[PDB]
Amino acid sequence: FSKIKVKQPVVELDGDEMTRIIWDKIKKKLILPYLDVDLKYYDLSVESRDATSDKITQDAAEAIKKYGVGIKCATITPDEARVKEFNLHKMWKSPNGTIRNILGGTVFREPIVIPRIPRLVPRWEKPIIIGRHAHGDQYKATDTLIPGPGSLELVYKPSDPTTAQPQTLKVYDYKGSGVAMAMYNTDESIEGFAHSSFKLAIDKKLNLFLSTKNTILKKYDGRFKDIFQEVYEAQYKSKFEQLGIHYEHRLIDDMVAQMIKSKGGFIMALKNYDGDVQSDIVAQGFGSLGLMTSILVTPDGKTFESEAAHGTVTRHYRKYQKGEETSTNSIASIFAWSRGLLKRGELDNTPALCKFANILESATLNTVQQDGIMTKDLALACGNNERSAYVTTEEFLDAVEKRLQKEIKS
Amino acid sequence: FSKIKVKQPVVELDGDEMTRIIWDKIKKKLILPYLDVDLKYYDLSVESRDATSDKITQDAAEAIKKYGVGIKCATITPDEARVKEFNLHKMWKSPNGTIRNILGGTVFREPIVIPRIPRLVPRWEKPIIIGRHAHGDQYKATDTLIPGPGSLELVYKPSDPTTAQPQTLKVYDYKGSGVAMAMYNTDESIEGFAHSSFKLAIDKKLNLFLSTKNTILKKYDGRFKDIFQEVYEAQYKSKFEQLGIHYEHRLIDDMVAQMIKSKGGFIMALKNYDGDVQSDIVAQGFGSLGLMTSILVTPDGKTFESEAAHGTVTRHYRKYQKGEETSTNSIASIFAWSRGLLKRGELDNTPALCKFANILESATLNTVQQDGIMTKDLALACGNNERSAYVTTEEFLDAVEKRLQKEIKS
Ligand SMILES: NC(=O)C1=CN([C@@H]2O[C@H](COP(=O)(O)OP(=O)(O)OC[C@H]3O[C@@H](n4cnc5c(N)ncnc54)[C@H](OP(=O)(O)O)[C@@H]3O)[C@@H](O)[C@H]2O)C=CC1
Ligand SMILES: NC(=O)C1=CN([C@@H]2O[C@H](COP(=O)(O)OP(=O)(O)OC[C@H]3O[C@@H](n4cnc5c(N)ncnc54)[C@H](OP(=O)(O)O)[C@@H]3O)[C@@H](O)[C@H]2O)C=CC1
Ligand SMILES: O=C(O)CCC(=O)C(=O)O
Ligand SMILES: O=C(O)CCC(=O)C(=O)O
Ligand SMILES: [Ca+2]
Ligand SMILES: [Ca+2]
Repeated sequence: FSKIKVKQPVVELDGDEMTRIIWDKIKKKLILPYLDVDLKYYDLSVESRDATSDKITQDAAEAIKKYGVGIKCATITPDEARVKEFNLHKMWKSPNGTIRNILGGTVFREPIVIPRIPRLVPRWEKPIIIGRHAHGDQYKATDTLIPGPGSLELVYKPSDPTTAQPQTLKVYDYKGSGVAMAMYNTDESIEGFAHSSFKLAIDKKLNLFLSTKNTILKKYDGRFKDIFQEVYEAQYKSKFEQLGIHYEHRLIDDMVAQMIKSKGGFIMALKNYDGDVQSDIVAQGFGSLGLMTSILVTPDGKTFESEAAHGTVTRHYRKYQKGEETSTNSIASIFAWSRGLLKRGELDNTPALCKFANILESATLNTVQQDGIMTKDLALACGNNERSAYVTTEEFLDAVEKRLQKEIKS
Repeated sequence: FSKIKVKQPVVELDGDEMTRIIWDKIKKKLILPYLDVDLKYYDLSVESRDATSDKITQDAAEAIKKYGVGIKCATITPDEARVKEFNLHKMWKSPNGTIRNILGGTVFREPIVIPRIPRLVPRWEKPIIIGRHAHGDQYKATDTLIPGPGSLELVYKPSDPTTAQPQTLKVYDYKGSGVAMAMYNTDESIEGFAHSSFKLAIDKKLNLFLSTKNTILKKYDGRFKDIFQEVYEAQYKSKFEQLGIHYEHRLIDDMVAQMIKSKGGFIMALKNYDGDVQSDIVAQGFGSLGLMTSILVTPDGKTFESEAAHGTVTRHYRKYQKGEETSTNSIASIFAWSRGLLKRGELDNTPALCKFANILESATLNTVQQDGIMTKDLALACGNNERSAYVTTEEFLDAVEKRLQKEIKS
């Protein structure tokens, strides 16, 4: 009978397939009925991006930068096949790469633990956080094929040939056809990455591990290991020793293994690509991709981009296309909204907003924890192949709706 | 009371730290006593590589190329810390990066399965086989630091400006200091990697998944996806449909997640860097890094390099250095030997050797399976912290020696 007035505007980026269905239903029954928010809509569906020539993604990202908070829905990243499917103009770049490259920062990811649910990696009991660097490397590289024999070279030409000097490093000499590419990153980005990773370790009282491959990419990865170590000793080694938490660099090999056999409970900082890949493993490993939150934070600490860790769940969308029933977990999507709404509230000092968010969350999880109403993904975790063990994609969302309404009378 | 003559010679590459110590005992107590082998030795310790200016590495690589079979102990790949520890000249490149780059091929790694021993990803019940592309990408890249503002271009100059034309892509425009890198790979190499993969899928009658990140590196990762598919239909899809196995390319993100929640029982052809990182996850997932074999197979199928998949085990070596007890798993190391002897045998039609290999493996595994003698990692796998559950590095090794004697009388 009353609505919470949200101060500043929230930027919303709509997506594709299964996740677009879930999204809408979420803001219809779970968000709009309770909030007086000014949503600045941006449709990032393939058809929208195509028609707009990906320009909209530029606009969306710059909207987020402006207003501070963004809630993004899963989106189809066009690969040859996709182009055929939607008869696209170009084979557009992942909008996630464009946004992330525009905003910068780290993408913090961690599973949503529902006690009632088992775990694929049983020994894991305490949440594992992934601090994926969002800025460069291969999500902003320059790949290209190489026709026939010739020389490959990476060339650098300074602006002021007085403080530095040119470089022409011979990369290879093809004797046949193949591929090549080059990527990059900056000291500025890595430093923010480090600052954001040390802060979260301190804020959550968890040990921090930076994983790299510095024994191979001696200079490249070495810059990561070194800046981290520099910043640490510079202004965290104090609060860390005082908190009982340690920072340590390890080789990615050792770390992913150390993790697979641990009880979870620590922060893993990784380069973009590793943050990307491993986050999925952690996700799937704690239960299902349906139970992992994701949020990009800028070094500022005043800009956010909330999203689910998974994709558009195409495989499930395909079933939905042919009148077949679906059991897609919407929990990450709900949290994508709640966590977005949370940062919105802290930024504007609107505790009414933050409270609602925790209620949204508390009700979403309890519908599983308490009432035992879960989708197929979580059902297979408990060990029940039986169809009568789970509910549909819409049935679940309705149960969350119902329990939310109850938990709002208190 | 008799020795097995080994027709052709075996190239042996000694290495560092705890693995060097294990290595020695293996050959003194398990290989030399039963074989008449012309072992073409090559000490690849850090010191032996430093004084030799890493040339020995080159020599060893080329020796394996010549005599067909090489067996390697784990080596230290120097980084800044190492240069200061052993007071080295240069920060030498990984001798594994150097060997693989010279032999080419695919590195097939899978877990060594010990029934009594549990698994960290219980749902896994059938061996997962990694097919790591051994040739290029970041394991033969070129990186450097960017001092200050300037351009960064990927310059390509073909030899015959008729069949192909130069390229000069603009990678980035630094507005500050950062890092830059560039890597490559050849279509020829990829064809080999693809062929090898498939053949293995058939021989072992298992599904073949190729993972990639083409949505991001459309040209680079795309090539892998394409050449793979081209080869499939070009000469395998026949035998596949016939056997009931299905090849298939998926996004890395997906494959790692599928894998984690699967029951296992498939082959994951991965790109070099991925093959590296995933194989550790997989090995640790099945029990411990110590229970996993790794062997390089050149495109020919007539050149091999057996090795353990793990490193030199510094943390343990450190304990040893100060007169403390050790519990390092030697199974990987021993199989590096056996798998190499076996490979030598299938090439010199020496069924006598192939018999020793299998009995060696047999006894190595039954020491754990039957007699219940194992190292601390396998004890904890079983869930027993109690000191009395495992035995020292040397202790375990002696047990394999003793049981080896027995099982040989038959
Ligand atoms: N950040 C973003 O916007 C991203 C977008 N994408 C895009 O999404 C599309 C599909 O990508 P894909 O490789 O399938 O990755 P997905 O995240 O869509 O993975 C789907 C697979 O994992 C399972 N899964 C994933 N999410 C859920 C969920 N919420 N509930 C239940 N199960 C789930 C599905 O279940 P099951 O095993 O039963 O089939 C299926 O196997 C592509 O266009 C891709 O580019 C991909 C990644 C990130
Ligand atoms: N192919 C090669 O020659 C390789 C060489 N290296 C080199 O090895 C050195 C050490 O690298 P590092 O990061 O420690 O990687 P390691 O392979 O040495 O990993 C050691 C870690 O994993 C565990 N572990 C690994 N192997 C075993 C084993 N056989 N038995 C029991 N436990 C094991 C150890 O257990 P615990 O948790 O108790 O410490 C330790 O945590 C470095 O110089 C690295 O460059 C690295 C990779 C490959
Ligand atoms: O941009 C994309 O295609 C999705 C990348 C991805 O897997 C993720 O952000 O989780
Ligand atoms: O070369 C190195 O440092 C080790 C690389 C590695 O992890 C492997 O060969 O499995
Ligand atoms: Ca991902
Ligand atoms: Ca490895």
